[PDB]
Amino acid sequence: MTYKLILNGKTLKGETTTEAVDAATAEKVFKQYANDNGVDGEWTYDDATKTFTVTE
Repeated sequence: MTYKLILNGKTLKGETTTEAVDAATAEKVFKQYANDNGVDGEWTYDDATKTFTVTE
């Protein structure tokens, strides 16, 4: 499945997507993505749209 990540950080804002077997795996990939880009916020995941959002 293809997942999307909406990043609302203080410095970085945008949208990307990832391909993953399930949401638990996309969540790991995205968190690492966020982490590597200096983002540290609150997360939500909406299965109805397959979207993750991180917000600082």
